[PDB]
Amino acid sequence: STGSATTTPIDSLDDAYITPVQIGTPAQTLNLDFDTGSSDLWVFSSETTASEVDGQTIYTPSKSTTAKLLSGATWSISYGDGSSSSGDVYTDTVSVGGLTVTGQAVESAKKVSSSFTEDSTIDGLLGLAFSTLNTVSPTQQKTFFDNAKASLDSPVFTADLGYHAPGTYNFGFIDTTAYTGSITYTAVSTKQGFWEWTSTGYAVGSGTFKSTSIDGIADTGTTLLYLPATVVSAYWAQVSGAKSSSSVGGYVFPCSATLPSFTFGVGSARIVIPGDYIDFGPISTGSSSCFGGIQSSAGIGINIFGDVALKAAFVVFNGATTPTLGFASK
Ligand SMILES: Cc1c(C=O)c(-c2nnc3c4c(C[n+]5cc6c(C)n(C)c(C)c6c(Cl)n5)n(C)c(C)c4cnn23)c(C)n1C
Repeated sequence: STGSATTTPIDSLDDAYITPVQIGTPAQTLNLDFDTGSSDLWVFSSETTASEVDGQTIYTPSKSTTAKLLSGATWSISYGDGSSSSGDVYTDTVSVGGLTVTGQAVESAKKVSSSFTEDSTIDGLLGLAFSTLNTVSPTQQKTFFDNAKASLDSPVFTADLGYHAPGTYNFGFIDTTAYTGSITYTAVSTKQGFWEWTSTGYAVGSGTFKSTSIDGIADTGTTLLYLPATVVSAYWAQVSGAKSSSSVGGYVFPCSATLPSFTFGVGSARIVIPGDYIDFGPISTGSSSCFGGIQSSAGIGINIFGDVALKAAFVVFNGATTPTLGFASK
């Protein structure tokens, strides 16, 4: 089997991407944030504290003839931005782009933190990291991909995120029309539950490539690119007026700037992020100071190849017995 679904930016800055997912019988379609940095499929629901729902579409398990309460199971998660959610668990039929999993754990939120409430466009998350990170207790549950894998034509999914435009998540096949050149595959460590890999270096603009190992995670849930402070300083030093602002929370730059590109290495291959992918717009409405899309990972404890990086590539998440990642230009 295969599946193919379009993923759409939630706003004009590509702050996140939503992908429609069918849950239950008859189907209830919710728009989920596909997140290769976590492993829970959770949704706003008829159980979510009413004051914490503000415009999201909810899953109502009592209206699904295939929903079954997973007795005694609870979940609770907290994300890298400090947001969180928790609740109980059903199993139900879940379909993505024509690919169906029966008996998928659907984690129903009873509580969500303010950033979830305040974002009406995201109805939940669909985790695509390794199932070892799943938070369901006392019996850990499998991701949608893990459940689907054995049925897929090939045990892979691909992320093809757009810059200020829709893109595609495919399951079970590699669309050879979706990229240029070849796909370069690179080793993955699953020891922390992530799609963790080692980039071979970077360049800023038309500058020379610096060969240096950068260990980090391919994380579709993360908006920005988080790299070591040395690398990030070298990038922003090429932008007149750019500075790190403690009050704002990162590097900012004059909105009048023309940003240089940023290149990262995948083996001997190179992925070029155009400068405009690095512009996240005014820090507050009407400001002439703009927020940068490349930020320091100092304090995070891990480097994160988030959407800024991934949207410059066609990315293969290869879930073979030994997982690997593939990157192609496009
Ligand atoms: C260690 C880490 C992260 C790891 O991932 C991270 C991060 N970066 N984007 C996101 C996340 C997103 C994506 N996301 C970002 C958004 C931004 C920047 N803005 C203005 C809006 C309105 C957003 C929405 Cl609705 N959604 N979502 C939905 C969740 C649950 C995230 C959790 N963390 N996160 C940050 C800021 N940090 C420090």
